[PDB]
Amino acid sequence: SISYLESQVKSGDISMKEFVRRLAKSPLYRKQFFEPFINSRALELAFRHILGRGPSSREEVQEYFAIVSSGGLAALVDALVDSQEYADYFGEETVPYL
Amino acid sequence: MQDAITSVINSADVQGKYLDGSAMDKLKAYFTTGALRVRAASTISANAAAIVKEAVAKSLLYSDVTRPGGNMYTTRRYAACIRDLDYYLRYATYAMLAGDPSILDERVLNGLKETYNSLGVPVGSTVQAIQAMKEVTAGLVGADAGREMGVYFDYICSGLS
Amino acid sequence: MQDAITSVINSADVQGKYLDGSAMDKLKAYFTTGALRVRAASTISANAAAIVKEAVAKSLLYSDVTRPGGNMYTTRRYAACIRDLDYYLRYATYAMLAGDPSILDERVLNGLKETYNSLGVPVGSTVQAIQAMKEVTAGLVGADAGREMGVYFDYICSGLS
Amino acid sequence: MQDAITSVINSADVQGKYLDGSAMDKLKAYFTTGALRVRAASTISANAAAIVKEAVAKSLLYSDVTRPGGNMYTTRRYAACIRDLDYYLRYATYAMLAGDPSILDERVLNGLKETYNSLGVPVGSTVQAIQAMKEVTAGLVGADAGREMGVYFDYICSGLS
Amino acid sequence: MQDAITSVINSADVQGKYLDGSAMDKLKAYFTTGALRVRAASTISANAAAIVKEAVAKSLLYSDVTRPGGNMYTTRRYAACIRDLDYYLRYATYAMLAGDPSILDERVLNGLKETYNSLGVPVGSTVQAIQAMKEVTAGLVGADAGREMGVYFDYICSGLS
Amino acid sequence: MQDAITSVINSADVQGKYLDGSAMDKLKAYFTTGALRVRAASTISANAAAIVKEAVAKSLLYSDVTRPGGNMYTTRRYAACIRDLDYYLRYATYAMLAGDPSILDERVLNGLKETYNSLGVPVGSTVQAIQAMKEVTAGLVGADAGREMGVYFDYICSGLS
Amino acid sequence: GEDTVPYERYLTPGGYSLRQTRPGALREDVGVKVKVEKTARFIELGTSST
Amino acid sequence: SIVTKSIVNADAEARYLSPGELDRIKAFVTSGESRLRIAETLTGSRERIIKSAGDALFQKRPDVVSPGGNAYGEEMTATCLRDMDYYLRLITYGVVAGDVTPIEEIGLVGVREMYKSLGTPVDAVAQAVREMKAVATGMMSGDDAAEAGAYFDYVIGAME
Amino acid sequence: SIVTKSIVNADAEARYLSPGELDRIKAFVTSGESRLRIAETLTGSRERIIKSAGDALFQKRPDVVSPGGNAYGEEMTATCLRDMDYYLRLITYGVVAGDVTPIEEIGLVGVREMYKSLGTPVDAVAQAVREMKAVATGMMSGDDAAEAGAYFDYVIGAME
Amino acid sequence: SIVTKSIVNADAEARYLSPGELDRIKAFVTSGESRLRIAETLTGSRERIIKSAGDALFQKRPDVVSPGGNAYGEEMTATCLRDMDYYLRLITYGVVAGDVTPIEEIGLVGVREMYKSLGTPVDAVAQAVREMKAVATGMMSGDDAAEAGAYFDYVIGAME
Amino acid sequence: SIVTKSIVNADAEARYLSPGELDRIKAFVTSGESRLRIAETLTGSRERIIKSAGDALFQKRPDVVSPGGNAYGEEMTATCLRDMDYYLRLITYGVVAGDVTPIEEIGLVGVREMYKSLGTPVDAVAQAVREMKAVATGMMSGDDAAEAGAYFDYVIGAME
Amino acid sequence: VRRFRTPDRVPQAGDPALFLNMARSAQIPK
Amino acid sequence: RMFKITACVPSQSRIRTQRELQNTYFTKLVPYDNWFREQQRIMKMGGKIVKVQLATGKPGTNTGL
Ligand SMILES: CCC1=C(C)/C(=C/C2=NC(=C\c3[nH]c(/C=C4\NC(=O)[C@H](C)[C@H]4CC)c(C)c3CCC(=O)O)/C(CCC(=O)O)=C2C)NC1=O
Ligand SMILES: CCC1=C(C)/C(=C/C2=NC(=C\c3[nH]c(/C=C4\NC(=O)[C@H](C)[C@H]4CC)c(C)c3CCC(=O)O)/C(CCC(=O)O)=C2C)NC1=O
Ligand SMILES: CCC1=C(C)/C(=C/C2=NC(=C\c3[nH]c(/C=C4\NC(=O)[C@H](C)[C@H]4CC)c(C)c3CCC(=O)O)/C(CCC(=O)O)=C2C)NC1=O
Ligand SMILES: CCC1=C(C)/C(=C/C2=NC(=C\c3[nH]c(/C=C4\NC(=O)[C@H](C)[C@H]4CC)c(C)c3CCC(=O)O)/C(CCC(=O)O)=C2C)NC1=O
Ligand SMILES: CCC1=C(C)/C(=C/C2=NC(=C\c3[nH]c(/C=C4\NC(=O)[C@H](C)[C@H]4CC)c(C)c3CCC(=O)O)/C(CCC(=O)O)=C2C)NC1=O
Ligand SMILES: CCC1=C(C)/C(=C/C2=NC(=C\c3[nH]c(/C=C4\NC(=O)[C@H](C)[C@H]4CC)c(C)c3CCC(=O)O)/C(CCC(=O)O)=C2C)NC1=O
Ligand SMILES: CCC1=C(C)/C(=C/C2=NC(=C\c3[nH]c(/C=C4\NC(=O)[C@H](C)[C@H]4CC)c(C)c3CCC(=O)O)/C(CCC(=O)O)=C2C)NC1=O
Repeated sequence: SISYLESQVKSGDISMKEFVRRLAKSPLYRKQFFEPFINSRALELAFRHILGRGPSSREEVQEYFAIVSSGGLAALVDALVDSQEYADYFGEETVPYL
Repeated sequence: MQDAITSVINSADVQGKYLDGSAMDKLKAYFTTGALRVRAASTISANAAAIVKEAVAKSLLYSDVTRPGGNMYTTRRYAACIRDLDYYLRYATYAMLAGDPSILDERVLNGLKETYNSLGVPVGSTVQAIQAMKEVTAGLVGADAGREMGVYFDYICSGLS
Repeated sequence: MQDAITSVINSADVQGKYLDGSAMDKLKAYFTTGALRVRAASTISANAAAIVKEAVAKSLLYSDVTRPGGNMYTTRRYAACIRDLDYYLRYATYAMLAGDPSILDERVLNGLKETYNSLGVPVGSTVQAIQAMKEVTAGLVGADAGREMGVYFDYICSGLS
Repeated sequence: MQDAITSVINSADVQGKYLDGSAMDKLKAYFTTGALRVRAASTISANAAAIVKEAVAKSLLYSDVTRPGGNMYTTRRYAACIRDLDYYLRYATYAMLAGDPSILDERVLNGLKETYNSLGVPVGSTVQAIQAMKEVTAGLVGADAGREMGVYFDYICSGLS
Repeated sequence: MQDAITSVINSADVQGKYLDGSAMDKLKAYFTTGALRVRAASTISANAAAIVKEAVAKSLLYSDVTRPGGNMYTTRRYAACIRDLDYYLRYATYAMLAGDPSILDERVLNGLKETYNSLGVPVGSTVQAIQAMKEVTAGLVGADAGREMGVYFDYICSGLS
Repeated sequence: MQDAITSVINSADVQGKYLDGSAMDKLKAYFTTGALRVRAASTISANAAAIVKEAVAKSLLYSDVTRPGGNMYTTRRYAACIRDLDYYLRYATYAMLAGDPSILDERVLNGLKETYNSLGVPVGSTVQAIQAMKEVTAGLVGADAGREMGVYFDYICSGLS
Repeated sequence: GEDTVPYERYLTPGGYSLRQTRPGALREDVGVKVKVEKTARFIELGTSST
Repeated sequence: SIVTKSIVNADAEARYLSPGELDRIKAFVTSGESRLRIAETLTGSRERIIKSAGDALFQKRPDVVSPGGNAYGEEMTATCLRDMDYYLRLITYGVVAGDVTPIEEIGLVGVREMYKSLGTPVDAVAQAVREMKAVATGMMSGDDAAEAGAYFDYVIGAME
Repeated sequence: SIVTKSIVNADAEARYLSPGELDRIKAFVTSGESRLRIAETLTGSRERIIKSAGDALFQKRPDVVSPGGNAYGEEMTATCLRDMDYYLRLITYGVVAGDVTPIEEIGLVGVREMYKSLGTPVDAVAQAVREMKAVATGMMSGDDAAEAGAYFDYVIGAME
Repeated sequence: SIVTKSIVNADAEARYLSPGELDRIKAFVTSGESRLRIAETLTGSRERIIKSAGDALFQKRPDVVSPGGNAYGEEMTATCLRDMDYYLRLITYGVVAGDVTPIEEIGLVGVREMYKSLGTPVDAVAQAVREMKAVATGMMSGDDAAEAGAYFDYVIGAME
Repeated sequence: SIVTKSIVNADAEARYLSPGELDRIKAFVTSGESRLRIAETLTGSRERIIKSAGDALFQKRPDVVSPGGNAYGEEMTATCLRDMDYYLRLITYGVVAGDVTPIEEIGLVGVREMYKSLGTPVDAVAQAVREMKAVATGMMSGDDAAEAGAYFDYVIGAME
Repeated sequence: VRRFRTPDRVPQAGDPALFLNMARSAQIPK
Repeated sequence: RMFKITACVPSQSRIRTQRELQNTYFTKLVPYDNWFREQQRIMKMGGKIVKVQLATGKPGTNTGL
């Protein structure tokens, strides 16, 4: 477990969306789901873990692999959390769900 | 993902044995080659874009694949090709630093053949591009550092083919 | 493998319906164009080797691909290239006679991209060769028979690219 | 499948050039080493089963892999292991005679990693077995013939790893 | 987040000047104290839970705050208190290693007063707990390492109050 | 976010009335100026980077803010400054096309003062940079298109100040 | 036809792609062109005779 | 190890290895000889380490060997010394690798869940590694004892 | 620096500094004296480095000083030598800090966007740092030239 | 070559090289010096071979150079001499390799299909190689002419 | 060379070699190993020296390759690079001999008369040797670059 | 403590050290 | 570096999608590097930004974030 993220969420100063952002950039997630995969598979697993669905077009995979290619797991989670999609479905309080 | 040290430790642990003299000799071999690995990694980090563009200038430029109908035709396809070659050089540098090609088949060669076969990417032309990249970086860092780069470049070309 | 008649029957059967007026009109269109298809097929069967050798003389001859290093270099590769172009012209004649390109993606375009990508065959140069073959046979059989040949030649070039 | 002569001829032919002085020097090098290659091949053909059984007696015997649970446990697995080691020694002899490792990645290293990974065969233990086979045959045929055997043994171990 | 080196570089860069003799003297002071900082950090990493439990045994145990009505009453509140004290000791170790308290007001003292005031956490009792933690670790690592720990412990107590 | 048409419709709807003659005259004024707005937007889309770099070359270059200590000093700060000026020019183009500055205080001027005051960004220097950008684009697109650009540039400078 | 034992007549493109395009089995024309390897003209001009 | 950690930490960041990480790998490469000497010191005298540490542990915590404890009986005490042998082997692996990712990645992740499923007090296991650390750092020179005690320190810290 | 990078890398992982990172910080702390000597070597002879490197650059790339180039004229050549002075100062900062986070975090992040907004060829700037590296590693001993050339190498690598 | 053919022929049979095949490889290895001498004889005088053989061919078969034939015109006659140069180069390759698998495996497999697609009489090409054989075996000693005429003989035999 | 010059200078004076001239010959005899190392450095990398120096020359002096200049066209540029190859060869001879009497006595006596009869600007040839000197002294260590730059310096000085 | 041997030294089901006591207890004629 | 922002973002899509409710008007610490895309996204959804305040920055530094 990462513990200060648990503290800063239960206090409420850091929102749940920043929690998902900071936990997916955390190195437990990088050990578990970014290290044993190629970026074309880590990308789809990040789509499931953060947005709760698979990539639904080829242009989406083009766009987000270009983002992965520029800036690693950090910019991938940065671009996934800051979409219009994550903000419309989950907002600032709810955990992502499938 | 494991270097020479972690693979030696994993073999001695799967045995359940302590580190005997052969493991000590393997780790001494890695600890002698590590400084050369470090200097070659710095020299390769110096000239990433130059090695990539010289590899395209040797193999892929002025052929049919950059002409209309080729898979390297459009600017999107050219940029993705430069991206793929930068990936091959970067991961060959990582496998040179670790001294073990486990990162290559863990993170490059995992679904690469099926991806390239689904996209329509020519595998022989990209194998020739990786071979020219190997030739350029072996001209860059010398004989033996070029050889210990070319063993992982040949690993990538063998897993791709 | 299905012509215009079998595809119309398959659509009306997958519907489960009888042949209505639109199917009758489609079959009347095919039964009007069929005599022109027959005469163009005879004229193409007349001049197979001439159309193939004029396509090579237009596109592939005196370029780099017949020089050393090209994929059309050796006599084995030249004979296999003439064989591949004869295949493209023969199956384009078949798809012209059927009036449906189902034979092309059933029996030409099935594993052709992966075969050519595994061998190292340039796809753009063979697409230009098929385009010159189309230009020569459209000069041979006229305007509209050349157009109804060129639609299946463009189908082969699109599936190859 | 090509020896040093056929690879030199293939390079000069892909160039389209005649055989210049560097090709003549390469062929003179092969025609000087060929008698040593012949005598080492005869000496290795003398002691195939002895080299194989000494390699198992050095590496694989009395370890965990011949115990229950190991992949060399049963008599079927032992016979298949002796068969695999005889294959490695035979093809290393062929690559020593040709002076080119093209037969090794054409006919040994082609699908060997995927076969061994599908069966559950340990690759490190068989790499150690090939290394002990190399050590035994280099003790058999001498220093320089052992070195020109060990370059292809290292080729097999590198392609397997 | 900046150590003594990064703050010296930031001052010389905001000046736009090169590193003059006063900056060299400051960096020499840090490079003399760094080995003592390293050894004190190892000694504090040895005894994290012991220093925390001795701080609670000195200050917070057997008082009103562990009795009913206190803010350290329940097991959840006790576990969160041990967690908060482990945070204070860990970040004081980090600020001791850096030689600059920028991490403390960046990452501990940022919203800590408002969090503790919203929860109802007593600030004086936790300041006494941090003071007893400082007293215990200064008994652990000696006089001068205890002083250079206590300057950042006093920084945390001053920012909390 | 509303253009002149949507604001006229919103006024007539908040009234609950139909579109009377004054609304018709306002929409006729917008439908006369719209072609000039389109051509000025194309001309501004032509020369985005040139207008931005000429604005920096007029105001911010060779002053104290690009020297050490200035807020435009580092390459990160220079790139962020070029990004901010590109934002101002792009949104001024949008407000010129809509004919209503509602997008400017909806999406530029919303938290911009508090952001710049928290970062330490000088507001007067960026107001002078936006004024020089206005002067350059009014030299680019002419008198009246420059005026209808400068009204929204003055809106951005007034909301920033 | 009752005189010969069979032999492997056809490969798939997967198997041929496996064996031939491996680096030791590879030729050097196979996929992109190779340029001609002449010596430099200033070396050729600097010799002692045509 | 150090090289794995540096490669992964540069790998997530989509960058090459920074030169500071490179001289980190270089310094670890130079200190590998002293690491191998500490490893031979820990490997060659494992019998006396395990024996004396088990003796001092059962002297210190006698209830786990008393009837009612986990390690009561012949085979249970043998399994207890075997678990101590496992942890000394992981200590040797972490000494060679220059980092605690062998120790953590083999025998410290689910150690609480495993020893709770076995019914074992984990504090007594921490005392076992403490006595192993006492015997091992009583066996070496000063800097060698500090470098081995760092990994022993990590194991006892990861217990509690 | 090294200490910042180790603290942050342990900080995201919610753990303390591992002992391998601690001897990394210790080795950097011991090598700080040689780092300060390289820094005095680079600081005291900055005039000759900037002068000779500008001379060799304009000899190598004469089109940027020819009419039509960026650094054409008196004040433009002075600004060009000023940019080279900035990069040598960042080289000195990266030499002292033991890592490239001063160099990257000050003058390498938006360097392409800035030099594209100024109209500058970035390859000629890479040649300027190459000539600065040649003059600087011509000025020191062997290991000192290697340690300074690591950071010069990082700057030219971060250009292209 | 000889070694390729022996290796493949032992390779299908699942056996090693028989000793008779081994002294075959040994005799070819010893005769390689005379093979290289024949190759230098064929290589150094290629201009006169191609020129005189083209002259004797167009004297013998004048219809292919007459209007109506394939090799009519300047560039067509140049391409005809180029095809003869190709076949002399393959003759040199087959002389060095000791077997006709270079010649067959490069320029004799689909030669009928290629020259039928070009519109070329293959008998006139056989006459071209016949005149090349006449000029080449007029250029050497007796056993050298026999050993080169074996490969020239194979090319004319593989034509028809 | 040095020995020729000392022998001739004692020879006109009707005396033997003075002991100072003899330790001059002795010091040159001892420094011959470093001279041969500089000669191998200059010999082995002649392709890159001639290529990069021609590139930098035609970048620096574009009018001689423009139509109207001497080295305009394919064969004229090839002859220009051949003349640069000649001068690099004479540089290697002067490096080995320890004196400039090979360079002067072969390719510097009537150089003005020859290049005036060819129509060549001699200042552009001096720029060619200047770029050759830049590439060559960019290729060596410090004292090696100084010792080679002495002879490069003599060639550019003997031009003008 | 004193019965404890390292787990690598303990013989397993493939090792012939279990039958070694029988191999030294059985008599072999010269 | 982190911005302690306070904003109110109405959705304008909950009527079509019929989802349950997230409470708007949040107060959160945004990291500095992605505060950009976050402010831009709040402007994309049409929500007003009440208060932006730099929390951990110490503004005007060049290294050390
Ligand atoms: C790394 C910087 C950092 C710190 C320090 C931090 C503290 C922090 N301490 C908290 C609670 C707490 N902190 C305490 C601590 C105390 N109360 C007492 O009576 C004692 C005097 C004192 C301990 C010495 C207690 C009892 C709670 C729980 C409050 C509750 O559950 O109602 C909470 C509430 C949320 C949660 O427990 O997990 C936070 C965010 N968060 C941070 O990010
Ligand atoms: C880190 C391990 C890793 C690799 C290597 C990788 C490769 C990879 N290369 C791709 C595309 C590509 N790769 C190429 C490359 C080539 N085509 C050619 O003609 C040349 C022969 C060759 C370059 C030398 C091209 C042209 C595309 C684009 C295909 C398309 O856009 O249709 C794609 C398709 C999606 C996307 O472009 O962003 C992936 C996932 N992904 C990974 O995670
Ligand atoms: C000529 C090129 C070539 C090679 C090399 C080759 C290998 C090959 N080895 C195999 C099995 C095997 N190979 C091994 C060998 C080993 N396992 C171990 O534990 C040892 C480490 C190692 C021996 C040193 C074993 C035990 C099997 C049998 C697997 C089984 O029966 O489950 C199989 C499975 C099918 C069969 O046994 O007959 C193939 C195809 N095939 C080829 O065409
Ligand atoms: C689309 C509406 C919109 C605007 C305008 C906007 C501006 C904005 N400008 C910023 C920074 C900046 N803006 C400037 C700009 C300037 N400083 C100067 O000295 C000059 C006078 C002036 C440029 C003309 C600089 C230098 C920074 C970087 C501050 C820093 O990195 O510390 C930041 C800080 C975060 C980041 O860089 O990426 C934001 C959010 N954000 C928005 O969403
Ligand atoms: C410490 C990090 C840092 C850098 C790098 C930096 C660069 C910087 N370079 C500038 C100009 C310049 N820099 C150059 C430099 C060059 N042009 C060439 O042709 C050469 C290749 C090259 C130098 C060798 C030139 C010519 C200008 C003037 C551009 C102009 O006037 O349009 C300016 C604008 C004027 C000023 O305020 O100085 C900045 C801010 N500022 C920084 O804070
Ligand atoms: C190394 C194996 C090899 C061979 C043989 C080869 C032949 C070859 N011969 C060609 C043409 C030709 N070859 C001939 C040769 C002849 N016509 C005559 O009447 C004479 C009997 C005879 C020569 C003595 C002519 C006339 C053409 C031109 C055909 C045309 O223009 O239609 C061409 C087409 C143009 C080109 O790319 O060169 C090829 C590829 N290529 C090869 O790679
Ligand atoms: C070893 C002493 C030595 C030297 C130097 C030498 C030079 C020499 N240079 C020649 C031509 C030439 N050399 C040049 C060279 C140049 N023109 C330019 O613009 C450049 C500045 C420059 C070279 C970088 C050119 C253009 C010619 C051809 C002159 C002509 O064709 O009229 C020729 C006449 C053709 C020939 O036989 O090569 C001689 C003899 N010969 C010698 O034995």
